[PDB]
Amino acid sequence: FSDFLLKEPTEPKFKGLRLELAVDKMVTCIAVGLPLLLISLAFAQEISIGTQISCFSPSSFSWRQAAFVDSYCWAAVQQKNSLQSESGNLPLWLHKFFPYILLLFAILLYLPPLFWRFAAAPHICSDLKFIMEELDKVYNRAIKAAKPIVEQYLKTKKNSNNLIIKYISCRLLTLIIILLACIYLGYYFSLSSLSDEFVCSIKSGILRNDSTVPDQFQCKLIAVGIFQLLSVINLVVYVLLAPVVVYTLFVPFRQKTDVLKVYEILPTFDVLHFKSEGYNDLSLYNLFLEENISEVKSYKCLKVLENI
Amino acid sequence: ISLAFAQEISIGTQISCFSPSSFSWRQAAFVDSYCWAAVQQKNSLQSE
Amino acid sequence: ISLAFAQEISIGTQISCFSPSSFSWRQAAFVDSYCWAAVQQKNSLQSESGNLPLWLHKFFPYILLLFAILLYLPPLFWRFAAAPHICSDLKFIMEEL
Amino acid sequence: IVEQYLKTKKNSNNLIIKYISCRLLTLIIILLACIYLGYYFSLSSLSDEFVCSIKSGILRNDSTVPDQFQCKLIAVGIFQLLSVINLVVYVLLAPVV
Repeated sequence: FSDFLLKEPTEPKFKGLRLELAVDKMVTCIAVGLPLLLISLAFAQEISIGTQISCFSPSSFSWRQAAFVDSYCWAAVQQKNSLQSESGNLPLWLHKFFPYILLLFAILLYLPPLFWRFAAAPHICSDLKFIMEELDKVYNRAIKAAKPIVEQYLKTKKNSNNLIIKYISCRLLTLIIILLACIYLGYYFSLSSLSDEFVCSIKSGILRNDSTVPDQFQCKLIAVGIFQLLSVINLVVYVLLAPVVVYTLFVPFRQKTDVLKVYEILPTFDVLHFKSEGYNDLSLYNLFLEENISEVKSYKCLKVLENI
Repeated sequence: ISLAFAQEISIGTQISCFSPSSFSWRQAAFVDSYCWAAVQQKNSLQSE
Repeated sequence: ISLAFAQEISIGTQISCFSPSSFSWRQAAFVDSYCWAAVQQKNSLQSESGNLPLWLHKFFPYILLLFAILLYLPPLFWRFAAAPHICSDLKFIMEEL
Repeated sequence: IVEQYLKTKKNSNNLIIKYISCRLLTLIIILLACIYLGYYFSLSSLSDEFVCSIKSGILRNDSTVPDQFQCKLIAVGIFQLLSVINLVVYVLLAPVV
């Protein structure tokens, strides 16, 4: 009990706070930023050196007939009419549309943070600002006496489940999308065959019953050997990222019930009630506050007291 | 639309016709341009 | 990497093979594309003692960019994990002095 | 009050281990990049030339394709120079770390 500095009231408070946790923004950062990076690198090298397909046409063909054979056999991996590799026809379908599927997973790994921004941002923002102003004002009356409203609010949030289920649902959606991307990339690398080569035929329309076109063409898909490398490194990153996402589901486990242990030195609080050990909104606030304690200077001023 | 335009301007044209080998390059380009511009009018397309 | 990509897209391709004179233009382009795409699989390359150098020569800029990315994550972790604590403690000790 | 705060920080280890772990991660990534670039320059052979073959699918049992092709990788001689200067810079940077 001595003299300590009082806190002036200021209106521009906290310069905007952390509406997301630390490791969750990092996880969505890496999990959306990796496949877009791989897609951009693949498109740069593909538009630099090479086409997507190349077929071996006879020497008596002109240039435009060889270009027709390339365009026809590129456009005819969809329909299963005559490709002579129907056991691996679905790999031939996947080899054309791999970057579209990778970009689709990159888009679907972005919607749960957008829903968290449009649905859970201003409620947690206003509640954090209110509890911070309440702590800042309840510290100022402590030194004037030396010259419980939060204890009921933390009971109010004890019996409510309206934000923790939203947080858990967003994390579970992110986890199952991660697992589906993992099994898809594992399958696409696990084909791994000589499935880039196939046999195409152009005798379909009035070119049937001809004697100039040679009835068989050997075609090869060029960009498969880069796609398999991209799938390997993306699979390795997502497998190393999955234990973090299963670790951030145990909300009452990775919390410490001493974020307001320092405030019982002030004789008015007697704040000891944090025996939650459960899945209430109090256990979510107990972790959303512990990262955000760097904007109450009363906490820093009280940190010097109990250790001497 | 942006993804389709990127892949279309990357790899491929819109149409390709199979002209005989005795044609030159510009005659094959004429056949491509003509049969691309003639899907509007229904004169002789055999798939009416 | 940027200088190498500028000079590579300026003057040259990545591979060039010597096809016979009776081939047309598109058959020579097929031979180039095929032998560029077939340095991965070890079927018939006749230099299997140095096959891993042939694999590395294609993917050198990817590996160099991967090391450039992995040399960036520890400052990002220091920014997301050790910045505001040291910031507030420095401001407090400065105001105290 | 500062004479007790500097005793408070005297018995805590929560930021120095984070700083040391970030520097050690940076050092081992630097050393792995150094040994990789050293190996890639140390191959240095005539490994840019190789012999390719296209007789794989229905082109097997043919009489027009000439069964052997001499191919050469073009951009190797620039990559070796880039690896040399990157290795020299990282070796001079390791004593600072």
